[PDB]
Amino acid sequence: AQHDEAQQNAFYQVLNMPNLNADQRNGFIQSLKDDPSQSANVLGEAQKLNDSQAPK
Repeated sequence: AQHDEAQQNAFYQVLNMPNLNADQRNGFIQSLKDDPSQSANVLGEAQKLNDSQAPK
């Protein structure tokens, strides 16, 4: 809101991934928190894991 659009976007996206489970999405959130630089990477990995676990 103040700024950091990529940072907050990545966080919101990782939350809003319904094909992940709790352990996975929380894992990615903690990875994001630890490595704020790696917003794009964490987002990519999370999106890939969500996509691969999609029901179809």
